[PDB]
Amino acid sequence: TSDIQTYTSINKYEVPPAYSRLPLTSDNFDFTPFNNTEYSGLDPDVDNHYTNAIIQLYRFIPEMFNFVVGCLKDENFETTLLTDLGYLFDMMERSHGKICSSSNFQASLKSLTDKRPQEHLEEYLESLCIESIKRNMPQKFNRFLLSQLIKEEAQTVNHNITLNQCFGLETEIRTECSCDHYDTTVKLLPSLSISGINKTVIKQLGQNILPYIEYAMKNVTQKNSTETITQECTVKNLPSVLSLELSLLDTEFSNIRSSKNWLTSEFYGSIIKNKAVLRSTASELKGTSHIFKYELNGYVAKITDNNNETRLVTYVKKYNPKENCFKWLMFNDYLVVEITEEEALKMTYPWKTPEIIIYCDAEELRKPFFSVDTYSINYDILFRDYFANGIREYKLLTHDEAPKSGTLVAIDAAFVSLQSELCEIDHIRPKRTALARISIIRGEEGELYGVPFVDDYVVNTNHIEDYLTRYSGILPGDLDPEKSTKRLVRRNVVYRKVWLLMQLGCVFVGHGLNNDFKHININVPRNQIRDTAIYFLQGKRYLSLRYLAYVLLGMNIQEGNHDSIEDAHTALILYKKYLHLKEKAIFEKVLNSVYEEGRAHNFKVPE
RNA sequence: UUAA
Repeated sequence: TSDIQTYTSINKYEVPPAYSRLPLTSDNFDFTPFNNTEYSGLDPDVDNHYTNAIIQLYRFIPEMFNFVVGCLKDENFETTLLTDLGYLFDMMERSHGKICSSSNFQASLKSLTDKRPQEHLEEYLESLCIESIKRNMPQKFNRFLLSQLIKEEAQTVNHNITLNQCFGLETEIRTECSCDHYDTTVKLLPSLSISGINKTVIKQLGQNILPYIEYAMKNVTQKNSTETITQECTVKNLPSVLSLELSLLDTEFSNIRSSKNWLTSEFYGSIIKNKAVLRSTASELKGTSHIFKYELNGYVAKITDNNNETRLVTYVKKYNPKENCFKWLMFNDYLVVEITEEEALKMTYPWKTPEIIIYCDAEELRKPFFSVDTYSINYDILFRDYFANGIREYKLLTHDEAPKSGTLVAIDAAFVSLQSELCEIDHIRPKRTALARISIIRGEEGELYGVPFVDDYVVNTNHIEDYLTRYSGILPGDLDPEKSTKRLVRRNVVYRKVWLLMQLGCVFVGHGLNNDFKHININVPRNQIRDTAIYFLQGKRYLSLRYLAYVLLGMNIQEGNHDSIEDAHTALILYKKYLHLKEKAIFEKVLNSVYEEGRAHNFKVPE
């Protein structure tokens, strides 16, 4: 419990506590003993054992980070995986340690794998079991993500090419079918797979990682199919970053452990011939034309437990602009601890093998990370309508209603149940719940007060198991064509509406909204929210909303199918009642009125 | 117990 952020043990065989199976989070779980850094970690309550480590590997690429968050200025709804990654990236940067969930992104991943070298998606739709990770499944996802990001990067607004320009490896595929006759394809590949290697020089110059990259960039094999065709692969490109998918054998995997300093912090290299080998900045360059220097930016290692469980962790380097320095971080699921370079590169530990190494251009690893509000954003969907249904007495916004930093308006959202506890395997944990409706009403004092402006039902094609409108207000017609007299729209657009609001600094009021933000998968700052459940709180025993609608003023909002519209309305005018009682000196004089009167009334009065 |  106490010393779990210890990331080393004196025995090469004992796995340090920082690398082992964290306790499940499944209710006010306090994360401060697990992360003292200003860099958030990710909630492990997801379907995928492996993607968590990879997202962290990617968040600290300055060049890919700055792009994925960058495209959030514009409204890119159809490219689900890239803008949801952007919402996640923007989330992690601003939480500054606060726990993050990748739930939204994981839903978009499973969304497109369930849609149809198509064999990539089918294999990656092992979202369902996840021995918790199998061999080469991380590298399979590293390729899948980079591939399906670049495909989506062509469908932006003002279509950009940036990710290809840095993960683009021009692979010449020359298949010598006959003699004096060879066919060649040239494919742009996002990652470089170091896989399936035969008897290979590993001993002489020396035992470092560099030759392994060399073979994967210049090699031609004598195995195919009744022909046994021999085929040529070489890359005429040294891109800004190099995502290496390491995939070896366990025999080859413990020899590499014993060669000390097997990785390389920084390497330099160019292409002299149409082959490619790089030196160790030992200036062994036989000829010279444009030179490139690469430092290691991060990598994802697989941890085999002392109890023989498996997880993935992420080592990362980040440069500081106030002083020339490299800080190295390791990311267990929500365990984030700052460690020294020496321990971050060491591979002598048998329980640790590398799976996805990435190298990055030196001059642009030392490039800063830029917020999305470094740019200026399209806020249009706040003042427009984007409905996917045929088609709620609400009125839309007007440009004189430009929400500024501090606009107090009320929010309430409802969700539905898809999969239950699904537990007792290691107690497995409750996983699935998806949101369906969300309403934001005007709470700025004026002619337009208490008036809703967004009341949007969310599309959902997935299987519903419990609808439960005694608490949700969802008519079963939550599928896109058969609109339940409702304005159904995609999940991505109304996330943007909420995101834009907290991004500029609106103040949200409502009842237990941190729970609501947990389900819409967003993090609002502590000071940008007025929770009536926290204001009228007596240390415990969170009071109802129907009770206080009845016991603090005259409405009776109980026993009706909960209508997100008016529960946000009820929450709005209560935060104003809390304000009249706080401006006067009767705060606790009125606080002790009703939970004293409710204890003799069992906290439930006639409706 | 809000929350659902």
